[PDB]
Amino acid sequence: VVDSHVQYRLGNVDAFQLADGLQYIFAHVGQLTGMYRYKYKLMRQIRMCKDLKHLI
Amino acid sequence: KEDMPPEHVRKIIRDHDKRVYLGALKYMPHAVLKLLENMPMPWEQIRDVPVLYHITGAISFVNEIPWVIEPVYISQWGSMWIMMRREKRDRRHFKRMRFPPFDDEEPPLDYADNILDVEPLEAIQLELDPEEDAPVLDWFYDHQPLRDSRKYVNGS
Amino acid sequence: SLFSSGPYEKDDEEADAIYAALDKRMDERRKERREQREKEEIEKYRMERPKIQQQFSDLKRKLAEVTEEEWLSIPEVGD
Amino acid sequence: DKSKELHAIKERYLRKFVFEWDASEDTSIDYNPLYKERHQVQLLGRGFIAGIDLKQQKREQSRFYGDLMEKRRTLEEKEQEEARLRKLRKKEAKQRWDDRH
RNA sequence: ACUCUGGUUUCUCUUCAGAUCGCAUAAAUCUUUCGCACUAAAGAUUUCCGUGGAGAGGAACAACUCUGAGU
Repeated sequence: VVDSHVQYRLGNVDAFQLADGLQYIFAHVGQLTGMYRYKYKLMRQIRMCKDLKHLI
Repeated sequence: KEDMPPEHVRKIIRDHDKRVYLGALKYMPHAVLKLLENMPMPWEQIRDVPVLYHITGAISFVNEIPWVIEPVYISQWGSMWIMMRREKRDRRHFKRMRFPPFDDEEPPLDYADNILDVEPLEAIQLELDPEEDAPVLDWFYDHQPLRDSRKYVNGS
Repeated sequence: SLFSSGPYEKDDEEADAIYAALDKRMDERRKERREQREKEEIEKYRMERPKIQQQFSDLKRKLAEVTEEEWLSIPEVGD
Repeated sequence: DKSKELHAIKERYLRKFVFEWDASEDTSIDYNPLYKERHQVQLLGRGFIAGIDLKQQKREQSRFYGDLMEKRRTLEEKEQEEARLRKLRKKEAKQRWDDRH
């Protein structure tokens, strides 16, 4: 998240690109980050995010 | 106590009894949670926050809490919705930024070197027509809209 | 703990005391009710299920009243 | 659907980290026509479901209330609505002209 | 129609709080239940995220609009 924000602050990407990247990060935590293996319950949250994507 | 110049914490974290450091390291998940919950909104370019930092630089919490007025927040996010839809309709070749920003082992960027003097390109603020949005165009896109106005909010 | 031993001095002791005080202050949020419930729960658990050592302590203490001459008199199971 | 219904009558009286849900977990698989095709809300022709594009909702709406207005509105009311629509469409066309590829 | 309290803002401490303490929503543990438990329900405890009420203390600038009382 912080790296996306610093990337926006440098000016490489647009603010729309920043917001879309944040949405992708928060909707693809399992893919971008290996969280589910260490805590199984976390998987539920992941599905929430994907469901929310399907909602939006 | 009183707030100190931001250069002091900058120098401390630049330069770096291990018991104090180790004990400070314990509360790191609070640091993560407070950093993430104070995350800037899409309509903000810079969001200055009060920060409680360890004297040794071992940790730094974002002190404040994201207090937002519910109708103003919902209206701002509705304007964001409109602007996002307009931009996605405009840009056929929208390019998502690299999923893993920066190198896997790229040293972290120094804020005082390449972020401090760079001004933001723009925000996602929706353009407000002065004839209809007259009462709100003055503060619709502030970090905290009416924080300094005594009439509309209780206070600081 | 990975830091069980190391450069421990008066400043380290002060830091540990401060952080322990902070932890105690954090636990003060529900300390009274939590400790009351813990005491009640452990009391009822011990009352309901007694440890086998507790059950045999009565016979253990009643077993103290025995002469050392009788200990040599304990037979085998050959009869 | 009728076999689904009669069946319904009878029935009542007689690891792996899965990121995406399975389609068998779906509900709303109805047999009654009253429940499959549910008559959507037409909020007097002036209310719209949140999120969806307003123009799409206007295009795909039932147009019942438009007929009701064109039948009930007087001539002066028709002129008023026509003028308002003219101005709004002028503003929309100006916005579209500004927003061009 | 003339007098007199109760001021507001902010910081901190203490205590109560079953109030949607929160128009939001997590984690852990134990028991129970049928499967054979991220992809599962029930019951209970606890910890975090942060509130409301009351009181006390600190300091900031306002002192009679209002609430009234004394007329």
